[PDB]
Amino acid sequence: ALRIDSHQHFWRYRAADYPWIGAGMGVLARDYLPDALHPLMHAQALGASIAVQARAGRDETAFLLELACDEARIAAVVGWEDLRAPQLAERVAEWRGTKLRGFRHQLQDEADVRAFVDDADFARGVAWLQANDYVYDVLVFERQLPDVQAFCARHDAHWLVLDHAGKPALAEFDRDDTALARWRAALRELAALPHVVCKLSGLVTEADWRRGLRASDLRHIEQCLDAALDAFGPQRLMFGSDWPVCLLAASYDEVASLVERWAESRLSAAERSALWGGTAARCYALP
Ligand SMILES: [Zn+2]
Ligand SMILES: [Zn+2]
Ligand SMILES: [Zn+2]
Ligand SMILES: [Zn+2]
Ligand SMILES: [Zn+2]
Ligand SMILES: [Zn+2]
Ligand SMILES: [Zn+2]
Repeated sequence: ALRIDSHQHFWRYRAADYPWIGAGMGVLARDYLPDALHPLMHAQALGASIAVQARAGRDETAFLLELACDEARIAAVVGWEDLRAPQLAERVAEWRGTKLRGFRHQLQDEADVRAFVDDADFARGVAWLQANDYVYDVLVFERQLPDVQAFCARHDAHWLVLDHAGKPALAEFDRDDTALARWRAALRELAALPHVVCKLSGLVTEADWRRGLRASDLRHIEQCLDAALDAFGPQRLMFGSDWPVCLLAASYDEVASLVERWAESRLSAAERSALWGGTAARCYALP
């Protein structure tokens, strides 16, 4: 019954080091450390979380590992390294045995994602990660999903986790169903690969949070949850809060509640257990 928040961040805030924290995101412009996450998780009966890199650099990985060293309720860390470096194996050696369970690059920020993932040096590193049972978290915008389809097919030796369900363009759902249909087609192409699993996190901030979440936004999010459910199946879905980023749109309790309401209506008891931590535990190999 292990319950896990599979996607959250920590930071000591410095503006220049967090360029993605921009205008209208003032709520994020402060420190978010384990002490602040504690009571949020207790309130939702989540026993542990997985801390994920919030900026590029070895020092982010070192930072998260130090936090994880001292807090039992951080079960794992998804870090950052230069996966193209031939010295990757030797740079990672000091982390073997620790809570480090995977890596993520911010692929969404690359100008040509297809070219990036096909780089020989990059492919070598990802190959090395998989041979050593490291997970890789895939982070892209929905339109970039075709750009990584073949990358995912090739690297089928260990688990790949799709962050935020592929970031459906929820702010565009209002016009018509084109955005849902486009994203859903690409999602299904990735979901057909059995080594790919899906994080149900980060949806409230893909909606137009600036104007404030609306009833329609909740309905649209439910369309995406259903779609992810249909494509991946209940055993490849994991809850994640995306705290503190989620706070742009909703409180930690509202994020959890939204998922729990959907889950209780769609899923069996056993399937809920997988969503709420069983899937995270097995993909990230959590004790
Ligand atoms: Zn506590
Ligand atoms: Zn293996
Ligand atoms: Zn193969
Ligand atoms: Zn609508
Ligand atoms: Zn196909
Ligand atoms: Zn529905
Ligand atoms: Zn995030």
